[PDB]
Amino acid sequence: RYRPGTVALREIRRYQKSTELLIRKLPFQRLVREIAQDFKTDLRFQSSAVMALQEASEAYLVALFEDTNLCAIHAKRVTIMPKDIQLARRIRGERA
Amino acid sequence: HRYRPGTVALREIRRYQKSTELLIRKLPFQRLVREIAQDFKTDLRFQSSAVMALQEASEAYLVALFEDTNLCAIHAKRVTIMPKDIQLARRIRGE
Amino acid sequence: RDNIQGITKPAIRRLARRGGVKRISGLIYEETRGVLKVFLENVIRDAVTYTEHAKRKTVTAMDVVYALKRQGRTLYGFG
Amino acid sequence: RDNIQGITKPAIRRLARRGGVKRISGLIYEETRGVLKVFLENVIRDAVTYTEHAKRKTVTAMDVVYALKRQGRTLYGFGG
Amino acid sequence: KTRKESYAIYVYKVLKQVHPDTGISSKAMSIMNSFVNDVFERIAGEASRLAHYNKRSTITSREIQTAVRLLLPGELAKHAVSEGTKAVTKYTSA
Amino acid sequence: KTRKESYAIYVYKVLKQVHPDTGISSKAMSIMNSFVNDVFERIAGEASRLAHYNKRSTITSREIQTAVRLLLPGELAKHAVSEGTKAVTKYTSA
Amino acid sequence: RAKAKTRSSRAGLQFPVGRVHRLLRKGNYAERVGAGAPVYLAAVLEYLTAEILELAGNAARDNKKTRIIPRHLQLAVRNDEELNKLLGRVTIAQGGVLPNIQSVLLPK
Amino acid sequence: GRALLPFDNLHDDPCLLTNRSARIPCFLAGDTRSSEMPELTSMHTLLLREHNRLATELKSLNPRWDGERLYQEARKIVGAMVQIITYRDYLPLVLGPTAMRKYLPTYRSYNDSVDPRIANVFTNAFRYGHTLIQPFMFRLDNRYQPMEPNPRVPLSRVFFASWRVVLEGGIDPILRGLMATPAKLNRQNQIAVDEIRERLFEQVMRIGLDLPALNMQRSRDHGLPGYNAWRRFCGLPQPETVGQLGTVLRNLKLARKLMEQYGTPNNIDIWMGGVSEPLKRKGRVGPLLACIIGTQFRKLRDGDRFWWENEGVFSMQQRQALAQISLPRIICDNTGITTVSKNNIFMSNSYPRDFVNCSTLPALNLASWRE
Amino acid sequence: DKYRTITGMCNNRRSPTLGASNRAFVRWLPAEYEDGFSLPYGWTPGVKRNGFPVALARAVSNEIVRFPTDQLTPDQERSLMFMQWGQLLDHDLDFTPEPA
DNA sequence: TCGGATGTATATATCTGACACGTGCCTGGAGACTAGGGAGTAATCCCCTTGGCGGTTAAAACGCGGGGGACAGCGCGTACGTGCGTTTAAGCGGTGCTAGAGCTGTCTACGACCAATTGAGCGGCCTCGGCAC
DNA sequence: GTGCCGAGGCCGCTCAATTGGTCGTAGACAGCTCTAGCACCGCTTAAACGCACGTACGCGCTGTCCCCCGCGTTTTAACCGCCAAGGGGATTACTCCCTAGTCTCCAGGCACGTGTCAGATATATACATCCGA
Ligand code: HEM
Ligand SMILES: *[C@@H]1O[C@H](CO)[C@@H](O)[C@H](O)[C@H]1NC(C)=O
Repeated sequence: RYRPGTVALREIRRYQKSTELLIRKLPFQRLVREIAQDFKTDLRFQSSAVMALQEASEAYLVALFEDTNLCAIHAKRVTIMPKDIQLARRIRGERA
Repeated sequence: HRYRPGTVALREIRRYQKSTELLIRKLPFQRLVREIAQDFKTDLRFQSSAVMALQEASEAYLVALFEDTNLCAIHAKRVTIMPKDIQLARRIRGE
Repeated sequence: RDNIQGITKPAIRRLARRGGVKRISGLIYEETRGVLKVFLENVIRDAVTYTEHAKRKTVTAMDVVYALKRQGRTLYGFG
Repeated sequence: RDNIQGITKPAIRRLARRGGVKRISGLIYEETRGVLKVFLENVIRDAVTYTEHAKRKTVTAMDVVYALKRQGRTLYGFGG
Repeated sequence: KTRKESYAIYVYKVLKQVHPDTGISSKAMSIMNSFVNDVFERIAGEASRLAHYNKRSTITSREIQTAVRLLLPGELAKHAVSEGTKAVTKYTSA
Repeated sequence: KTRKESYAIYVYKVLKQVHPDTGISSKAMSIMNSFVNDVFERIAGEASRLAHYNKRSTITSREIQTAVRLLLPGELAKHAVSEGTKAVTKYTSA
Repeated sequence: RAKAKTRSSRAGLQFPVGRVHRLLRKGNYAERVGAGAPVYLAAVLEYLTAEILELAGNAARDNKKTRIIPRHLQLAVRNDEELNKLLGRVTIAQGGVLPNIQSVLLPK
Repeated sequence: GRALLPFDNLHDDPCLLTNRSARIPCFLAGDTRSSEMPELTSMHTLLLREHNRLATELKSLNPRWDGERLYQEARKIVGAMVQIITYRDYLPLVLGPTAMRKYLPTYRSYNDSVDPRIANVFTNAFRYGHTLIQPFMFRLDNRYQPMEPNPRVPLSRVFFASWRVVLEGGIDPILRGLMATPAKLNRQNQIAVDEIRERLFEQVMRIGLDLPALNMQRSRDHGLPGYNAWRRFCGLPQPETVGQLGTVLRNLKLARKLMEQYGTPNNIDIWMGGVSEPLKRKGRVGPLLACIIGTQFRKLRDGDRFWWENEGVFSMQQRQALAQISLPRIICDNTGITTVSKNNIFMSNSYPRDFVNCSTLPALNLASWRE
Repeated sequence: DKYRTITGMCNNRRSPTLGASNRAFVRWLPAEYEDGFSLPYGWTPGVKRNGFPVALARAVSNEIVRFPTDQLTPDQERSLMFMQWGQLLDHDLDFTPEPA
């Protein structure tokens, strides 16, 4: 058995070295179609459009999680909490 | 008679959020602007409107930064703002 | 259709691990899903507006690229 | 000329008070002075570049407004 | 002296239409002029980009409408769009 | 089956100048082409704004030089300026 | 020759359609400018100006003043969510800040 | 060959008393006041015809459904159409863009913590329409020209007169007159016409009635507060003296008359204060009436679970099909009319400046209703 | 819950009677009466409201609302469509029954 | 838990400076007319997007155990807010000088605009090895 | 170790760059004005600058407990490979409104000058609030 925090560090090292997408493609495409259904009906999506949306979303989420980690470390903690995400979004000017 | 600590601070907070004047003296800021610009060009003249615009922009930027710093300090279950809060706010903002 | 749940907990965990996060609380998955939904809604609305102006029924990659660029999120590699 | 000390401690305290800060540490003032100096250096460098391109010798308000717009801090009130 | 065009009289006319018994200072007038110029520049630039994207070389009311919908947020945009139509149709009637 | 101009051959020529024994993939080519287009658009737009500010109808070498100085950060900008100047000088010689 | 009447009067506006058309033509925006674009732009600008001026006048009346100052404009802009979003990255001179204090700092 | 409203049987008919020779009792509908003038009867008949045509089309599209399902579906579509037309065309022209944006923001979802009941003050604050009544009724022929006999009819002779719609060419001339006649602009010195003020129900009643006086009397009977209380309720400043009242109303003579009548702004009736305030920009009501009406309609929209924009109520394709509906399209698709006004029918009142041949406008696509 | 009820009841789960028919109105402000309970102002002669005599409604409409008909100004942006749809919507919304 | 001290919003003069008009004029917007290239409709063409099926298996779910951060409580000691007295240049005026920003006039040379020419680059076609298994 | 699909090198055109005049306007000079930026001095005096107290807050030091991580098993749907239709992006041509370009006139909107009335500034007052007993 491995003590907690070792497998997490191994995963951090592994996922920071690879470039592959971390979200399954079909569920993300389904979510994108569901969201776009509101603005217009009977819409067609190119594969490149869905790929670009996925890449942009993943990059945005990774940057947000980096800022959230900084916020959590500031409060003398290791565990990410929703208040850290809210503070990062408020400071960046998204929810302000 | 003596007010307990934090009362005059709140009174000043309420007073300075109702006014619209400039909180930095004009002559020291003008001298600082001229000294800073001296490093780029020699014998440079400044319009009064340019110095006023610089002062307004600097004051607005500092007020926004202090608001973000206060938010950061409150997040850490504290009341006193510290340079770590300023650094964290600047890092998050992208500066 | 509740496809917003398609973004699973391991996927969010992987995204956080890529960002350097060591420990994750169990109450942040909903927040991440909401943030992702908001971002996708904004970008897709802009892309659909761009498509509608061009009198088309297909959302091309160029429309998404323009929508991302107009929000200060320029994306390289798709045109 | 050490004019960075012209931004006195009461002035920084007032600026913090306008921002809603109740208690201020003693080391805040130096960091605030450094941040202000960096911001002023950037804006003034851009304004001086704009002035030099025009073959002038006076930094007008239009140059400062254009520099602020370039940095993403559009200012209303001076020029257009 | 060289004349300086500005959105001074028009803002005052709009203010008199809205608030018949209220004046406006010089600094507020300058702020209003800067705001009008900024919004004009933003909308015109968005319309130009839209025209360039579709390989067209003419700015029409459709480009302005799409730029307004893209820039102005929420209900504002909708109202603005209506106003735009409410003008153009009238301009066609005369 | 239509012509689609791109900065593909020139990027390959520059790469062969820099790394004669290193290849480049298609995704990297697309990224490089997008980067070139973005930088060109940025510099041209800044030069156009500079020309409009000074009531000038012509984009010259001075406008491009000032735009490069304003946009590119740090010593990079300086180096770029040098290159451009040299090119212009050469183009004047022949 | 028929008596000249301005285009703004034809469209029932207060902003100048002709000046906007000239600015669009001389602004190096596109090779050609349609006849309906200036009317649309003038209508949008007039609507936005009327909205912000109405809000500022309401604030000034609530402040027992009969003249508009930049403080009133700042209050009108910041108190409206849509206008605040539109002018999120804009600094208004002599505007001040919106009065608020965090609930943590208030005494119990 | 087009359907009309069914007749009604009552113990006493104050509506047959207008014409003893015709012997034509007026109609029955969802409201007992549907025969005040031929215009209201024409509107109710048009709505009934639209419901019948929609039911016929739905039955033709889907024959498996029973009659009850057909009736319920037609009723649902008619209600959604009425809500769409109202909240998309009428209220923006009443409140004005600023008031509409302030009191009616974008719809989000149904809220169960808001009150959908009608406030008591709304039964008076909504009487502003009493200031938009033209003194005469206009009927036009197929060419929008004055149709004979009686191209213009006094309003004192058209009250409770159903015989003027069954025996006078139907409802098409009435609709043409409604669609191609400017309304009455409300001015401070011109509040309401004398036809409704001195010759209201002259034939039916022994003596005429005073509509504004009835409005004030009903406001007093309901025990509604004064002008100042409602001004303070909406956040507007409260006048106290003659000068303050004149400043608020932007008029001195009318303020002097009000002061000489009541003596204090707190005693001013709600209706008079609402209709005496200067109109908003591109609006038809004062700030107080706009506040009350916007609040009431926002409460109605938020608290309605069957709102057409609410999820589950309609499908996305059904919502797209419904979003293209318009009043001129319905007025063309349910009667013999052949020329209607442009979009925003409430604004177009000049022929033929803004009238279309109504052969190019889209129809209501019901292809998404297949089971 | 599939279809609306004619009487309008049960629309709100917390209070089915909310928004139904034949129910009392909603008072956004407390009602005012001369006796304070149920007597509308003007019923009893000699009463003074807010320290002032109660003005007669008929006179108020007589010398203020009245105006010469020949000076009627038509609306250049509205039509009878406005008033007709307003009356129809009001007839949809509310109705106060009164004793015969 | 009622009374003293202080801070502050408010009502009443008082002078002032800047804002809303008034007037002159000049140049940029409107009225016409002509000419040509942008694009709005139609008519194909094929391509690439959606839908469906089947087998594999890799990732998502779920339950259990434990140990390690999160949060609460408790000294403590120190440093920052609050007055209070003592320097100190900031702001306000008035004055004087000249640096350079703006305007006028002329001229000249340089970029847009024509046309004929030809070759640079794009598309389609093979072809072999760098690399993901 | 191993094949294979992707990056790399070759032909055929054809649609832009290039060479070669023309010209008319944008910009680069020189002159001259006069506005405003710089500098200098004297006086208040409001601001800043030290100094001492002590009180509340930042900061370590236990304690526990519950929640998140790690692992094993059954379960689910992503994913790859393949087929068949057909909606609808891309091209083409063919004009036809629609808009650019030019005189000519005027009025709309600039600048310049003025007087009066919102508004900032004393001053006493009546609240509104805070720390204490
Ligand atoms: C056009 C001619 C109209 C006439 C002749 C008329 C007449 C009347 C009469 C006699 C009553 C009952 C007693 C009274 O309120 O005086 C009434 C009720 C009412 N009317 Fe009008 N009406 C007209 C139009 C309108 C319009 C256009 C509106 C609103 C847009 C309106 C709003 C109301 C309301 C809210 C009531 C309810 C009063 C109550 O229930 O006590 N009316 N109308
Ligand atoms: C419903 O309305 C209440 C009262 O205005 C409000 O507090 C609440 O947030 C609303 N709820 C939703 C879900 O909009």
